[PDB]
Amino acid sequence: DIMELLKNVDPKEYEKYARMYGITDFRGLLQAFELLKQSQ
Repeated sequence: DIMELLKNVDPKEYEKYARMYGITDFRGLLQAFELLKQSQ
């Protein structure tokens, strides 16, 4: 669960997550952060 992991990651650290987990869809990560905001 990416979002669950992103709970421990800042919305400005989407690049860090991408580099660590090898994510090419950085926009999906940004959207995931927005989804977390909705769940918040």
